[PDB]
Amino acid sequence: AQNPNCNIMIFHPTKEEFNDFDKYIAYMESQGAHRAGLAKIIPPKEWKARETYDNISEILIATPLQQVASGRAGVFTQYHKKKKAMTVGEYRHLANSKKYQTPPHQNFEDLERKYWKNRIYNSPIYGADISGSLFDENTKQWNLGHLGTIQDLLEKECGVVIEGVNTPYLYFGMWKTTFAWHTEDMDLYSINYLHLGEPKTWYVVPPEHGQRLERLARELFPGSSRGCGAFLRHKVALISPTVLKENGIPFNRITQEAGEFMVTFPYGYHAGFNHGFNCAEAINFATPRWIDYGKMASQCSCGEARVTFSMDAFVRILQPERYDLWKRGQD
Ligand SMILES: O=C(O)CNC(=O)C(=O)O
Ligand SMILES: [Mg+2]
Ligand code: NI
Ligand SMILES: [Zn+2]
Repeated sequence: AQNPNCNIMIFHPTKEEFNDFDKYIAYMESQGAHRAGLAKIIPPKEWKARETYDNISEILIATPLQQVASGRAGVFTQYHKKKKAMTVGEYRHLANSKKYQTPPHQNFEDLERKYWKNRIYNSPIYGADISGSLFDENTKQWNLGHLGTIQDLLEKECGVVIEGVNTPYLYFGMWKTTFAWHTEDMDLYSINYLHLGEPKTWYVVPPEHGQRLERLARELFPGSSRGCGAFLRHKVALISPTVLKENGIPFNRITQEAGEFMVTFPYGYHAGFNHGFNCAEAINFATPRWIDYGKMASQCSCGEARVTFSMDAFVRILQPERYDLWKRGQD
């Protein structure tokens, strides 16, 4: 069995290997990459996402989100308070202000220490979940707006044609902006490209051990667990590496820098934080290997998780017994 310790693997495809996206994912899996839940892909030196970022300041962040924490430093939830619209140029100036900027630090490890010590005492503002793309239309390789759709994959594998669309999302971050512990909708893959700015640190639990994280989360957030049988779908809970180690939960960590891709694999729980002002693009995708994970994915029916239009058909075809209850949650 390849990669039996479930380590995060890093890949350096050549420009020739960068042509065929599906083939390269399958290659990484042949080497055991999926066992970690997360892989890094460094693009060939010849490749670029677009010519420059000199012209992005006029993108609008219609609903910036202030991420307010509750709990203790290593075990907390966050809620999102909506703020007034601002441009990316306005948000970048805010990120660089004395109130929000990255503190002085020695290296990524010192910064990670400071994040876990101090995160709860601040409320950073995240420009998350903005429909759109920064890839040039002429970029032919690993262009996240030109990928094969999940609807087309389901049709190819299973024969059934369904409604729905699959488009990318932009994320503008600042110091301490946080993504809570989660898997993707319907336990899909994700791919994330860091277009510019400061790094993003990731934590990940191997898919074979995801239920150990779920059992810990039920213990640590006991009210939330009584409220919903899949409350990590709410994407509000944080647990630090120190607390995971104290509880014996297998995990790994890695830092993504500008110009690098990360892929998350079906049922790979992940969480993390941004080091300073940055911009990332991400989208969900599927392969043949996903279908069995989609059939078994948990679902929130309490009403909190509220998701996209396109998830209806996935539930309806892959999970017909759950469909009725899940849709009551959505309405
Ligand atoms: O970058 C973020 O805030 C969160 N990203 C992801 O969870 C992802 O790409 O799957
Ligand atoms: Mg602009
Ligand atoms: Ni994710
Ligand atoms: Zn729920």
